[PDB]
Amino acid sequence: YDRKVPSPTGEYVKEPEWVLETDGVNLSEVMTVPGIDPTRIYTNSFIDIMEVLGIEAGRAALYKEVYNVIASDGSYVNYRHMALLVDVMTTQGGLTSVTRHGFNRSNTGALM
Amino acid sequence: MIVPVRCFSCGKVVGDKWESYLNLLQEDELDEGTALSRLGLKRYCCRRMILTHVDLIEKFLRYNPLEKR
Amino acid sequence: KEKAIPKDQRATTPYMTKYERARILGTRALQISMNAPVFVDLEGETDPLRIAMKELAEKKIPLVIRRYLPDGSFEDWSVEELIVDL
Amino acid sequence: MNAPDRFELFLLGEGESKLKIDPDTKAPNAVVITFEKEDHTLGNLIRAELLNDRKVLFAAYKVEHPFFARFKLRIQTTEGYDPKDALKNACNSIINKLGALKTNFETEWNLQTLA
Amino acid sequence: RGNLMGKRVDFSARTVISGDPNLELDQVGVPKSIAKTLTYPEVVTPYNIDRLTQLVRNGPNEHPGAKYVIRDSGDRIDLRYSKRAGDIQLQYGWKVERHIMDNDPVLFNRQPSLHKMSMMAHRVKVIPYSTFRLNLSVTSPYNADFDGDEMNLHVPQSEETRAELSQLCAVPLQIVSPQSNKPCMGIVQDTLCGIRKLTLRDTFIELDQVLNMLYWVPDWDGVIPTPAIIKPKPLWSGKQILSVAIPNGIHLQRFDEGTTLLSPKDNGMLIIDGQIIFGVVEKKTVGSSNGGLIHVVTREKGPQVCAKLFGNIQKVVNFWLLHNGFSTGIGDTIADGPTMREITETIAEAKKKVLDVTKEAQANLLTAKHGMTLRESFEDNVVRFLNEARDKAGRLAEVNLKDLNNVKQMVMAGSKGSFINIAQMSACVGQQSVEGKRIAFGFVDRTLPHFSKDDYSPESKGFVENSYLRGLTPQEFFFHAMGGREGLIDTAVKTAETGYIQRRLVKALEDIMVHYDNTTRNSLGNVIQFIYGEDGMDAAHIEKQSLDTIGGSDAAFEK
Amino acid sequence: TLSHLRRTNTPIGKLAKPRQLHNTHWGLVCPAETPEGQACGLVKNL
Amino acid sequence: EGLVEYIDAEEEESILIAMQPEDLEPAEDVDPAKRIRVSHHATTFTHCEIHPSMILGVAASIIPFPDHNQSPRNTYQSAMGKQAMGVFLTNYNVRMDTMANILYYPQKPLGTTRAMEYLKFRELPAGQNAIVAIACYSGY
Amino acid sequence: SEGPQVKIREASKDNVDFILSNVDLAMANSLRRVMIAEIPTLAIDSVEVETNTTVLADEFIAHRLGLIPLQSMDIEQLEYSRDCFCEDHCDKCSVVLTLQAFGESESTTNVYSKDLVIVSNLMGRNIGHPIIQDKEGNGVLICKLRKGQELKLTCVAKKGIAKEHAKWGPAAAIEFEYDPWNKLKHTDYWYEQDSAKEWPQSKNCEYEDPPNEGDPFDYKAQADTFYMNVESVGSIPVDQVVVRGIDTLQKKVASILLALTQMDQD
Amino acid sequence: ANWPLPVNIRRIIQNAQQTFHIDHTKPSDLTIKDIVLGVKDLQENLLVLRGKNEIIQNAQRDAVTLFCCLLRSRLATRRVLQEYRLTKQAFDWVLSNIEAQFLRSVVHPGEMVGVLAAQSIGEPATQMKVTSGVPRLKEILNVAKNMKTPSLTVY
Amino acid sequence: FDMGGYFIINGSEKVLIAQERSAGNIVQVFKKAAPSPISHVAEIRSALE
Amino acid sequence: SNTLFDDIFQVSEVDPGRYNKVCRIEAASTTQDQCKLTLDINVELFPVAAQDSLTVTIASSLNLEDTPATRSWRPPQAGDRSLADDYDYVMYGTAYKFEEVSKDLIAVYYSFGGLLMRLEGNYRNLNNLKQENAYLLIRR
Amino acid sequence: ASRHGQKGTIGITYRREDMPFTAEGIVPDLIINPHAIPSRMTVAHLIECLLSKVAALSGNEGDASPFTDITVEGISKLLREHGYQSRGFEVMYNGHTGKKLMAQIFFGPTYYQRLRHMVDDKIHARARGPMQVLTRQPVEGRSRDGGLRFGEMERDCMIAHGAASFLKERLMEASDAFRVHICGICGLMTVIAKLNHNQFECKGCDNKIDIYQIHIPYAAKLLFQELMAMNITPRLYTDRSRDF
Ligand SMILES: [Mg+2]
Ligand SMILES: [Zn+2]
Ligand SMILES: [Zn+2]
Ligand SMILES: [Zn+2]
Repeated sequence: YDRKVPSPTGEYVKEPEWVLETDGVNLSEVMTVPGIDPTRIYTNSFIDIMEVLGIEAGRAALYKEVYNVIASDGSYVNYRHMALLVDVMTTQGGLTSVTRHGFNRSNTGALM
Repeated sequence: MIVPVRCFSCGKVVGDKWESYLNLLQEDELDEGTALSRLGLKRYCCRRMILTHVDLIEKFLRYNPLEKR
Repeated sequence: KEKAIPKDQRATTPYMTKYERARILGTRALQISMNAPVFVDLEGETDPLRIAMKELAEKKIPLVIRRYLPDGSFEDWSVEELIVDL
Repeated sequence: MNAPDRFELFLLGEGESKLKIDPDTKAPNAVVITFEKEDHTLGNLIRAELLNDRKVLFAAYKVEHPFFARFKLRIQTTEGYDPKDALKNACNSIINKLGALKTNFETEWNLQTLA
Repeated sequence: RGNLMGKRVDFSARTVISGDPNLELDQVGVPKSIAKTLTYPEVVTPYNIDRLTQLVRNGPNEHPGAKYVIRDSGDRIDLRYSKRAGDIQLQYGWKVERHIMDNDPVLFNRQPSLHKMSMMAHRVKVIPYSTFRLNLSVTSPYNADFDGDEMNLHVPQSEETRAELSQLCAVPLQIVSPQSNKPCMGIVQDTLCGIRKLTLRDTFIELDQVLNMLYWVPDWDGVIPTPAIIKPKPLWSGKQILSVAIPNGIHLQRFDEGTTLLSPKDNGMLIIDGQIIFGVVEKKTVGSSNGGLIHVVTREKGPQVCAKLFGNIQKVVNFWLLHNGFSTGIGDTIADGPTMREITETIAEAKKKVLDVTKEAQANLLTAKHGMTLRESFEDNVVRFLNEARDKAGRLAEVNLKDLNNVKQMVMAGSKGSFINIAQMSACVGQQSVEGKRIAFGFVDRTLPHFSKDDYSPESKGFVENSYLRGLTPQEFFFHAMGGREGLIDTAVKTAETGYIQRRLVKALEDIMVHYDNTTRNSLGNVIQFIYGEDGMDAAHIEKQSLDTIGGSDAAFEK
Repeated sequence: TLSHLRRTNTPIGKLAKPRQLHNTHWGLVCPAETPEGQACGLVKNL
Repeated sequence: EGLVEYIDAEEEESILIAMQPEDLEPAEDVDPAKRIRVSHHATTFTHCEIHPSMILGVAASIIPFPDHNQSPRNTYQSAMGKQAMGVFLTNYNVRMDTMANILYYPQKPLGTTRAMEYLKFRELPAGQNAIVAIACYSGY
Repeated sequence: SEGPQVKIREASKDNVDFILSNVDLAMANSLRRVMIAEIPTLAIDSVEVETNTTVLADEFIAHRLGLIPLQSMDIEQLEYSRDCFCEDHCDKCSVVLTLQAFGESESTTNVYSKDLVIVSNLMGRNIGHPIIQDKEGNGVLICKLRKGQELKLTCVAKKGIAKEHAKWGPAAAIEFEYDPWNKLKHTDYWYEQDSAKEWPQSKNCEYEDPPNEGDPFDYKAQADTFYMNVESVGSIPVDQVVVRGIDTLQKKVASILLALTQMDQD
Repeated sequence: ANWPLPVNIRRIIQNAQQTFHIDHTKPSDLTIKDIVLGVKDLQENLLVLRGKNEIIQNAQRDAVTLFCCLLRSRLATRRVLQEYRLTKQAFDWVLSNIEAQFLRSVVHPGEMVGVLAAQSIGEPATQMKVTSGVPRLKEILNVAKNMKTPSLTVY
Repeated sequence: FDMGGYFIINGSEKVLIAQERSAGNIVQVFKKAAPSPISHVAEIRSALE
Repeated sequence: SNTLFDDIFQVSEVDPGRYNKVCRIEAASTTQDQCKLTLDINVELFPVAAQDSLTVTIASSLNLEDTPATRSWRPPQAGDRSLADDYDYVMYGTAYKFEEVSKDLIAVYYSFGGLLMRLEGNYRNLNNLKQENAYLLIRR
Repeated sequence: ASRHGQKGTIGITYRREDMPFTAEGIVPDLIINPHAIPSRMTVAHLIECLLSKVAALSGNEGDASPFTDITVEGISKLLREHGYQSRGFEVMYNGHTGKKLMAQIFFGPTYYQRLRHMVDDKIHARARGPMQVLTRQPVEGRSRDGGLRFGEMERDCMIAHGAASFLKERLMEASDAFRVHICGICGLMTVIAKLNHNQFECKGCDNKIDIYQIHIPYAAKLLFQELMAMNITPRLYTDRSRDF
């Protein structure tokens, strides 16, 4: 991959780095394998991120996945719209789904 | 169903040339292009009026009249 | 009345919102249509909405907006003291 | 059905006048004439004739909507020259030109034989 | 869901929509028959007693007229069957249900209506015929065309909702959408194609047409601009006339690739005080793009001025294009002989490369790409070779197209089409794919009963070597149809599934609102955000800007 | 009338993609004639 | 006489078919305008297509030059051709249908198809030959 | 007389081909627009059906009858029914034609426009008669009958203009061209390799000299010398189409002049 | 460096230059003290929250951190005097507009931003190695325990 | 030009749309997904005409 | 009014580009070796060839006697006298940029309805060129 | 529509003297936008027009079967033999002014079809009209003077606009609006109101002085009564018992 890291002069230059991409997820175990940078490991499944790193980490991961889906087709949406959706999905301490088993099980009035 | 009176595009009278067109095709053994020009139809708007007309009234006249006098 | 915040500690915006302007114009326009006394000079105008707009521009709408807070408390803001900048 | 009657194109209605002349405030000595029950036929002809007058500074016409048979004509003349007089002169020029054309065609036609 | 969350309503209308270049952005054309059925209850006041009296006298069969009279006691009088006693005497506080007249605010909607710009408020314009009429620039927010679409009209019934409708939902207030903090409306189609043609350097206009073009702009101040060329003949450039429609005091600068102050290719954009200095006006300027002319105008001068900009540009460009003309025919899809020869050999070279990889694979000398099977790697190579062949052939065809080519003209304006359309029409349709793969062996070891078993050549697995101009062969026709069927199925399934997703999203977030304490809360009062968007701003007022301290070297930062 | 007299229908638990235009359909059902709605690929024409 | 043969999809799995007898059957400059045809250079053909055009149905056999169109457009026309007014029957004056539409002056297309000869589209046509201009005239 | 000039190249009873010189383009365009849309003409406008046992509909037959060209030489002696003092129609503003056809024979019998009979008082005018413009003497093929079918109807012909309905138009296609060599550069010729080889030369190119092959563009030249061919449907002579088009245009300008005068007094 | 932010400062500077007809040759009358203090006190008027306690004041400061960074980068002493050549009148005009523009960009209380966000996310979904598009979106909204193509990125 | 091929029931023309089914008396072998104890299955829907 | 800049140039080259009526010409002054001209010219009305000598003049107004949307443009009348009478090609445009090229070299950019001009020269000969509207007069 | 998926409605009609014309005097019967061509890649539409133009000029039936030896270049040669531009372009004139159009127009015959959808069978408006017996809301169907559905998606859009009063008016005054009397003790719609005698009573609560009238949609009244049939008690109360 190509990542832009600040140069010793002070400018941003793209230097290549070797990245391992995987089929399957074992985040807890892989994060401990020596040689990797455990402060940068990322997982496609934000559920594993929430289980290992916490709700706030899952909140950031959930936004990243949603942002990627929107931008994969080239469309752009403002940050606040996606941020609000992810905040609602994480406001109760866990990942609440947008199905009838998630947000529809709150305490918001039967008529709603 | 029957021949239009006028050309749709320019309004030239073409409803007085159907029988002349058919007679040229049948007895004079003319090609349809030559017959169209012999009738004085020069603009292709008028040519397609006579060239693409389907005479359905002949089919309708095969049914016996609903009300005979 | 513990839910009426005194005027000296109101923490809401000093600006009229778009929804506040829309309802004030509609509220005063409806009143004008019902033969309400107009407090602005008319140089020739029959549409109640345009008369209301003239009143809002000259700050002659005798209404106050009771802004509600998510805990039930409210703040009273006069249409004359609210800045119409939008 | 909402099809307007086709005679509304040329037949002038009740309480409706052929001409409506109103001064133009955007420039001096300018006027806007609204023609009723007319189309590009007169607007183009009148506007073109006006543009041949040296005492006319602006001449343009537009048909705002093709649904309604009316066009506006904006004329601005030099100071001391009345736009109505400019329209009068242009209309006279068209009439005289058309009269000459009719005579020329008739005299030329009388010389033919096939018809 | 069927009777409470949504229901059928009174005082509404539906019919087919048409496009009117001569209507203002916020105007809607209403058929006269509809205007006679729909009514507005107007209260009798000293300011409208005489007008309402005449409307009552007119009766319910003449627009502008009236249908009912409501007294202060609540009694409603049908003006039909009421003339027996003569015209009624009106009193203050009464209501006259009269026909919807011109400039009445109405809500204009198109279903599915997936976002708030699909319901916008327009000003009524009563018109002949039986179709609704709307400006062309408002077709993109509605996602509407004129192939038969129908739209719904709703008439507010009170001064409250009537001012609410015109002060919150008016079309000019929706020009800059908050979804992507950029304009949602722009110049499109004919007006986008003509504006590109009108602003070329070769475009010069004479006095007679300039005067008519100036008069078509309603807000033209009556001052004739000095022609760009004074002698030997007074000629106005198209940029000069289009500048009359741009409000004064507007500045806009954009640089494209290779753009300089002396723009040799007339690209980029430079506008000072509402006058265009250089640059062709195309979708990057008058389209619904970030930082374009519409974005700058609507934020600098306001929404109402921007609405007038739409009409002024459309009127001046539509008039100019009406007398210039623009067409397109079969001749625009034909490349010259040398180009077709280069295209033919380009495809032949790609086919030879495919043959080379196939024969080495059949020799077992090809090594599978890491993490992939031999066959998958082989297919990846074949598809890459054939994909690049089509693109290269399309590039050869596109370069040959002259500046007078009409399809090329449309693409450059951004009005319609793209590079791929030119390539497929003129050079090569290319590889057909189903399920992101080549045509599969439906038959035993072959695609059709016209090849031999175990055939992997491009012609066997769905590579269309011909163009649309030259015609597909029967094998190509069937393979192309298979790919087309894939798109039709995808369109149907995704439409149903995305619709459910949209409803689920709306119902999950429907009760969230920004409160007067700047917090984002739901119906429970639970805090979702302690400040909206974490910055407290509205997306409709956000623009992309460069942070000048983060980037650059340290020396530049010091300097 | 002619098209309606030569239509075929397929009732859509199944594990397959019946809506697609299969290779075996060649010369047997029209590759182009199908509804654009929920019957796309399920209603075929000889 | 053994000159033609009925073949089903299952038997179609065991036969080799030639698209045309013009070029595929004979043992084996070119016009730059003609489409590129693949020979397939096989000497074991067992059958030959009567004509490739017969792969289409009733609705797609009215489209002129369907092989110069994008496939979805052909699908749209197949659906839309069934919504066009024409002469559905010649005895519409003795039938009592719920609804019926009859074109005043049905014309036959100037550009026709050979398959249309058997659909009776020249005897009962649905449409007219309009003089069409492709232009941006008034923005309407 | 020293104004617009006329030169007739080919004259016939159906077509007149002339060159209109020393004129403006606006005047030439208005002449053809008026010749197409504003020359009054007599045409069948209302039809009363007494018997219709044909295979065609009454509205179908009425539309055909309105499109039959009638003589309009003395159309100016007729009045507009809207401007006439009569209940429905009279001899001062209308012409009445009757059509009676019966299927007496076993073969198909054809109803032509020659079968229309004028039953009004023409008052010595020259209007109403259907135009017969073929060899056999028949007119337009109105309808076909089999044995036992009858068509009985009465037609009322009124004067109008093609602006109201195209049936009142006396002119077919009008040819109109200027500057066949494109010396004013009002067209930018689309081409592939060479535009001169790809665009056929107009027949009118023989009446003008070609460009001098290297001279600078003439920016002072204006369009004139228009080549026009007017076709007539036969209701009025083609020469009258041109003459009456000038008359109609002349009257329209005079009406504007008169309206301007009327406003001056008030 | 390109990020969405409320107020467009480049346009404001351009308007000031074209409105007051900056000479660009004669030196300005601005002072270094005026520039530095003018920007500093302008940053105080960028009010999103108006509470008079510590918690709200800290939130107010945090809300305008990025905008103030953009503000300070554009209205720098060297940039104002050397790049823009602004006059004292132009500088004061610029400060007033930034305050006016900023106060107009604030979110309006009573705005239904929830429905707005849902429609803004769902509308693009209608026009839509790993799963992408609608299937991936549908997999995210429904928190699927088993996703089609889970993956890890290891640096 | 009428071609037949339809029925008249209660005065209404009714066309019978051909119904597509899978042929009988043919052995078909399918693979089953991972979450199932059965990996492959050979099925025949025996039919007597 | 008065001439802000007059000089003589020798056209080094002419470039039509993608246009059929406008050519961008490169020219250099005949008396000064530090003055060059890039100019877009409507060559349909004023053809220009290489090796040509052009007298280029810039003026703030066209009326003869000094008189230092302004006013509505009107067609010239008979008896109208102005600077344009002495030249063949005249254009009216605006100056939109002043660029410092060197210590004493200054370049002024003009736009005549989209036809761009660039006048490079020493600081002491382009000192009367302001950021305003001006006329460009060219005489062969 | 044509035979190539190109369908459209009539935007406007023009008379002959307003249409663009050729030097021969031929005017179009129909004008379509060039923008319909490129994105859809219906090259057959343009080939048909070129073929039909040659067919009309020669008096023949054009062969448009898919897979044949007929090419565009062959048709182009035939068209030029007839004295026309080989690609189907013609020099046209503006109908309003008579000046030549700077561009040349692709012009020729094409087979168009009149579709079943006519606007006069779709246009319909309703101020007031019949209501359904059950829900007492506007009836369905244009043929029955019915109303239009203001559905959930429309409601969401109006919520996004903040037009609260308009949303209420659509759901109440443009549709079922019903007034009921509720009891202050029990929130049930069980109050017998003799409005002529100015008497109210809620038997079961034995009260006559604690009555209120509320404005709710008739569907809401129907919903609550249906819930009552299911033994559920939706009790409507006009004052709050718990703080926010
Ligand atoms: Mg549509
Ligand atoms: Zn014709
Ligand atoms: Zn009379
Ligand atoms: Zn009770």
